Amino acid sequence: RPTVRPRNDVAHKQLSAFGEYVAEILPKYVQQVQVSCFNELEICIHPDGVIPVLTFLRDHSNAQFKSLADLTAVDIPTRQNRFEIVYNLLSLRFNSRIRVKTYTDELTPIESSVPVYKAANWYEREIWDMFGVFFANHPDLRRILTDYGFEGHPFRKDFPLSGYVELRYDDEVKRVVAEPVELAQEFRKFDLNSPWEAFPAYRQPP
Amino acid sequence: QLITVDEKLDITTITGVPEEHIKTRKARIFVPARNNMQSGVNNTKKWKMEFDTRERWENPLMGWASTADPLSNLVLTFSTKEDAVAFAEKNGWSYDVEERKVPKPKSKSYGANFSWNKRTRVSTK
Amino acid sequence: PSGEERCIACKLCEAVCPAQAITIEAEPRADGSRRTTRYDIDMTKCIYCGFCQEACPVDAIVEGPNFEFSTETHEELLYNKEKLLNNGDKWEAEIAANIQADYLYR
Amino acid sequence: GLREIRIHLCQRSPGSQGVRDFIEKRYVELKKANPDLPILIRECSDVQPKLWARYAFGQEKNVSLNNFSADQVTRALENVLSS
Amino acid sequence: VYDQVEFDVPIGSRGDCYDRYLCRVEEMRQSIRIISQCLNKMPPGEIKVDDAKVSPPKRAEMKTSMESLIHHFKLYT
Amino acid sequence: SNLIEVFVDGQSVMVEPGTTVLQACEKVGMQIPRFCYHERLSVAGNCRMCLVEIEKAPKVVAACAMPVMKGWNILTNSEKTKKAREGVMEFLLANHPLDCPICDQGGECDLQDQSMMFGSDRSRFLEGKRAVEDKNIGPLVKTIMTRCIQCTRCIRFASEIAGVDDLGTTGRGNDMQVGTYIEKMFMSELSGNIIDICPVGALTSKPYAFTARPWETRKTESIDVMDAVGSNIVVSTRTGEVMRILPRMHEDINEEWISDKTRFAYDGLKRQRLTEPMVRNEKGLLTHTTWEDALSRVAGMLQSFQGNDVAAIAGGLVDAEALIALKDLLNRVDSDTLCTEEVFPTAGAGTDLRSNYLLNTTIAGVEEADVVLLVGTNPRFEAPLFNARIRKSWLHNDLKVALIGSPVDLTYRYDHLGDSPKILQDIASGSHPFSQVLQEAKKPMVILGSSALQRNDGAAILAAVSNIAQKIRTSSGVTGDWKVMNILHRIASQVAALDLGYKPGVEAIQKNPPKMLFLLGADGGCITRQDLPKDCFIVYQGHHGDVGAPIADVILPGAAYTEKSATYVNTEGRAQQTKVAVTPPGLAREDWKIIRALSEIAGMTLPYDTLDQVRNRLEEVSPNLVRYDDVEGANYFQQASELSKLVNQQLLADPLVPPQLTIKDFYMTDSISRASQTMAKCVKAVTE
Amino acid sequence: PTVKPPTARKFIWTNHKFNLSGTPQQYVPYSTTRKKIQEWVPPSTPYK
Amino acid sequence: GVRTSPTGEKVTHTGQVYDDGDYRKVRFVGRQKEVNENFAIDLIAEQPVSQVGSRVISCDGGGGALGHPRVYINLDKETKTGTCGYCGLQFRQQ
Amino acid sequence: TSVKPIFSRDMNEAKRRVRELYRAWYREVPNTVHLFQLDISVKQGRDKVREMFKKNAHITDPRVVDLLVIKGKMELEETIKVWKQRTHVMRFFHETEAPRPKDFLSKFYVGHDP
Ligand code: SF4
Ligand code: SF4
Ligand code: SF4
Ligand code: SF4
Ligand code: FES
Ligand SMILES: [K+]
Ligand SMILES: [Zn+2]
Repeated sequence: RPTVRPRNDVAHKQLSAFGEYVAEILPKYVQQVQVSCFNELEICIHPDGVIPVLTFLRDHSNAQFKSLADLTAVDIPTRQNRFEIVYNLLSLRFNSRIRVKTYTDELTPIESSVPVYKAANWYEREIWDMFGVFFANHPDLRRILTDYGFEGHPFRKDFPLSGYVELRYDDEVKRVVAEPVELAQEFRKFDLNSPWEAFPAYRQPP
Repeated sequence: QLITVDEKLDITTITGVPEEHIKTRKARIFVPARNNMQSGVNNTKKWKMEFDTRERWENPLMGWASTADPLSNLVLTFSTKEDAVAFAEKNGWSYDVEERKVPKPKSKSYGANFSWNKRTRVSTK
Repeated sequence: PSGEERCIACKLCEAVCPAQAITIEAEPRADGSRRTTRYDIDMTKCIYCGFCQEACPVDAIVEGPNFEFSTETHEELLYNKEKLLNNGDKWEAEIAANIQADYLYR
Repeated sequence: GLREIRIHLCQRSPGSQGVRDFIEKRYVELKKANPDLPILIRECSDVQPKLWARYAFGQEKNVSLNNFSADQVTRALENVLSS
Repeated sequence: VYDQVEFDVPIGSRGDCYDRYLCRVEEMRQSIRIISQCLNKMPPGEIKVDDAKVSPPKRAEMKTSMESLIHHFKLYT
Repeated sequence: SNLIEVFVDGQSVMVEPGTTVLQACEKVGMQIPRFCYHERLSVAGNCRMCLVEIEKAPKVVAACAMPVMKGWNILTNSEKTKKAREGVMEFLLANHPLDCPICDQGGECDLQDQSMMFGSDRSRFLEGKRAVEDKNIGPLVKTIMTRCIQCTRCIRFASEIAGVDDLGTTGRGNDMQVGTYIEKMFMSELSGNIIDICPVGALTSKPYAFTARPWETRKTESIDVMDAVGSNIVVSTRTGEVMRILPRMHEDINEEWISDKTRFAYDGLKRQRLTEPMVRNEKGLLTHTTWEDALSRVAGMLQSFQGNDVAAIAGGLVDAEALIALKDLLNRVDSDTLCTEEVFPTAGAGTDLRSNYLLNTTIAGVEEADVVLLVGTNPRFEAPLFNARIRKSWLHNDLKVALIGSPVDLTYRYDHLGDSPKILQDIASGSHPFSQVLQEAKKPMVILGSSALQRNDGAAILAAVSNIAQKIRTSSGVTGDWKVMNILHRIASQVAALDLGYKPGVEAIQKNPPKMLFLLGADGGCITRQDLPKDCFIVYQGHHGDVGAPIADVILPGAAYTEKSATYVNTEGRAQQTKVAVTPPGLAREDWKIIRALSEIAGMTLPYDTLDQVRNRLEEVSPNLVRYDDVEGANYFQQASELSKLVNQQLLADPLVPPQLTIKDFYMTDSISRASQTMAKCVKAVTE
Repeated sequence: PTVKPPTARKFIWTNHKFNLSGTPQQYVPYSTTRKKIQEWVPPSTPYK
Repeated sequence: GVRTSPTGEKVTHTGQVYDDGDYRKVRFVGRQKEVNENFAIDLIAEQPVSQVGSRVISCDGGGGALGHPRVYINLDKETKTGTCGYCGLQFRQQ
Repeated sequence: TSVKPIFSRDMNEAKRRVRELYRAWYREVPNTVHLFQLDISVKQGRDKVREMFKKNAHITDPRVVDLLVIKGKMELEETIKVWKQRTHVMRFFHETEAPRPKDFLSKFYVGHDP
């Protein structure tokens, strides 16, 4: 059907079996394994398993995920642990990708994955900068994207879009200064969601 | 090696928010009312947290609406009122919670349109 | 062709604008017509993406062929409805010809 | 001098039983004796019963009526009325 | 449609700046080789999915059909 | 025990007998698409959008109308169901006009959205479309009937909810048209609700026309103050401007309707506004001044006077926070003359017992009553949403309604016993035949209008009505928990003021004229300078320049109900609060803050500096005032009845005549609605 | 335009103008909408 | 429909003009107020009413796909013209 | 109530890290004032350090304290390595901020905000 994305049962079956494989080997840390309708394997783990799970996936002969594609966070305020840590790994040997997810809150450290992937260094600095997730035993944790002395972690859902301060040059003190933000035109909030359900397959129980 | 921390969760000192936008704000926790213009109920599923409205004024140059409120457009979504209340407390915001309003189940009968002896009989279709 | 404005204040351009560069107000005109009383484009917010002219159902807002309109002040780039209508009256001869050349691709 | 009386109590709690008894038995005779004194009886669920006395120039006093008997309630009014 | 065009992947041997420079120059040549195939194998047909709940309808349809106008209105708001 | 088991996509659900297929689906959180069905109207079954497959049944059934049978499996997403929806949507759109860009429904249109979710994505209709002529039905509702999809919602609403049978369908087939046939205006206090329920852009608000799109509006949930019903509303704003007023669903108050005054008087908030402090200049004209200069001038006068020399009157739109702030400030100069414009007889218990002045049965308790006696009230205009409740019980419970007073049109047939106040004594004595109807009743309700108590003999009327209620309770034909006696208020501020200890009426001011008078939004003309000493110092605080302001020595610009978070108590005694939708214009200020700022300048600082603290003060005076959305019961009817018999006062020969007799009297009743150009067009429309 | 002249319209500028920035003819922005809130005007006759 | 206020400021087609005491008009000193001279309300009133021989007529504003969405206009009422909601052209039945 | 610690297992351990950070900031101020050619005195700089520590004096959660110290050490490193410029260091002092009104009347005159 020309407008519909075709399915790939072979990949779905292969990823499901590998998901069970990883779960059987590391039951100490694996909490959930799921495969999407577009065939992406996600492993959900207790945060204590970051180093062992990532190490296993990197060095095991049936895994060989040598490349860390990306490491990022998602802020979901309604969860007790609002931060979801997402590792996207790539295995060149088996031409496959995997996603490992864990969680933390504002005060609970996560273990730095720098020992497993040197790529993780700056990704963890960015996560710390944008979300305030502290990574333990990181070689050099500090801000990377935000201005020096910037207060707050802008990618949190409750951080305002335009922030709290803004900069201008002041002639009296002959330097750039920071002041509380005032907008000539306020950003206009739109309510776009239709009041009619779009996707019955995802309906949540009442 | 876990430790015991009996204190209430309070993160106001490490969120970077200026003081005036913690102590002087009033968060409202509620389920949005159905938009009366439509019958769809899908925008009344989740709990919302919004803050108190502050001044908007006309920009002298263009007449656009200006604001000095950094939280003017801040709306947070929650699965339950308990999650919303929890979030408000750890952030130090004073809040109000409004009980979810659900339509009460109605007794509908098409046959009642043609009642032999009751006022439910309709005069037209 | 009569001189009536094409814009009917549907606000689809304002809704689609990725930069929120469009600001619109409207009311019934003295003849009862649906027409704008404010139509501002902040040309220093605009990203010249053309989404507004795609969204418009009546070909009212377009990006014209002019690109030589730099100014000495910031304020001169905050267009109101008068400025935009004059641009329409100024450039319509070329704008109509360009639309003729490409509308069969739209 | 006294300007206003306000009696708060719950409709159901046993802590307001004495106040409820006082109103049902003696409020009418209280009101006859003091025809020009506001005695604001205000019931609210799950509140602690209380007696508020407002005197001249906005000076107010409150007395707890929790678990008071009816006669104790009667006594507390008389301290306020006399003062 | 990258599985439908032919090209080679340049590979270095020393892992240094010079080999990466040679890899980039050779990739430009391979891009020309791909571009040549794209020009010759360009098929006819439509250019956005014929599904008006995702891709907007043509302007002529939007101005004649009720379904097209509703879908245009909703896709752009 | 009586529940039956049915399945929704194979999921077991237990429902009452008579539950429709559509209702069964909503129990598992699925909403069947609909156009003609509306849960508060009679079933119609004509749009066919709700058709759904029943497993093993060859024919799709109309979910809105079909009762579910035991063991049925409702297939809400099968191919048969989906294809039925697509076909029906295709038929709806075939003749529908291509109006979305110019149509006000666009962006909040059920036809648009259900087309996106359940319809096809294109057209195969190749003919010309139908075009219909427009119908003028008044200044509030614009009609573009080419958009009408013949769902008959407006017809059913007008007949059933409004009790007006002026809408219908004429013609047949594809040419069938909704309207009035003849040129007729549909002017009902509840008429604007047909805009909300019309699923399409066929019926739209004429005042709202073209001004906004739904996605750009900010929604502020608030409370109506145009009457004492406390209808829950949503204030739609955009870029700091109030754009329109919509109903907010509240099952125990206004359901999902609002009156026309609530809906359309907001435009009065854009004119005649007080935006700057004003004092009198040497020539005796009001001129703009600063807040410092204004409050200093007031503070000087307040320091010089004491006791009876200082009085205040509270108007109909005053919030509870301002009420207590002003009472506390005057109490601090030993003034107890805190008056309202609305009168309530202070004889007997007066305001000592809440049950003496509340709608004790509550709004939702009308649906339980079996007889309703109305005395000296036109509830259709005094409390339109409350009258709608009576009609709903009249329609669905066969409620018997009798009236003592002028025979007004209530939109339902009632028993007119007469207009003489003497009829109350007949009923109480047992002579009148209606006395037996009250005795036979299990859950009788007696509602006395607050408008009737504005009379000089209002105390006697209240005693007589209270007397009837007492016989009904003594006879023992009524259960203990059911409450009979009711006062129906018309002023948003009245109940809160009575709770806080204000004196109802201005009688105390007429007895002891003051030297300094506070008019807190008092625009009724109850006290004028013809009733005051020559050099009385009058301070007006409000949001509109109307009646009070032109006679004041000082004007302090306050906030309107859209411009503050303020507590209002409805006729049931239910505390509710507004929320700030837009800030007050110009130099205007929140009402309780002005009094707080004046108190400090006058040397008597009030002990609260925040909204939360002034609300703590309210709790100390009347704890129910901070229990938002709660209806606290009020008892001791017997004690109030005993006190009401101590002083016998004579009924007057005058017949009971409500202030509003026809619709023209409904539209303008307060400063905001008097300043509304839309309300003015309504008065013009129904008179001329 | 000598071979294919443009379509004539009555509202099209007969006289082209070049960039007027920095001259007395420059564009100056302003709000095109009318005042929204109308103030109460006190009476011109005393009666305090 | 350009007219000038007593102060001499041009009134726009939206009715805008700074009042006498408005400081904001200082922005025009040494410069000029941009006003479009072709008031659409006046120009559409110049177009003649089109006489048609049917109860219902359609308008797309001209130019086919270069106009506006096609709408059908009822011409039953004899006391007024049918006006197009998009372009303002008027129609009347013979 | 059983959580993973950041650095300190209890408040006594945490207060040790706080005092060490304060000593580091205290000694750095003279170098900061000289290095950035600041027009404030060393006494003004140390007063600002004291002010910043004292607005957090009420915290009782060792994990929160740890994070304030982690952030406080990041700020110190930014200052000592001169990653900050003059504008960043001067932002603590809010020199171009007109004094905001505190008492009720002053707030009442200027606007609607509490
Ligand atoms: S071209 Fe400019 S005005 Fe148009 S949609 Fe893009 S950003 Fe907005
Ligand atoms: S320019 Fe076009 S899209 Fe924008 S409001 Fe006007 S008619 Fe709508
Ligand atoms: S009623 Fe709905 S579908 Fe019809 S023109 Fe209006 S917005 Fe479009
Ligand atoms: S006017 Fe609206 S509510 Fe009335 S029948 Fe037509 S579509 Fe239904
Ligand atoms: S909703 Fe059932 S036929 Fe209309
Ligand atoms: K409608
Ligand atoms: Zn047209």
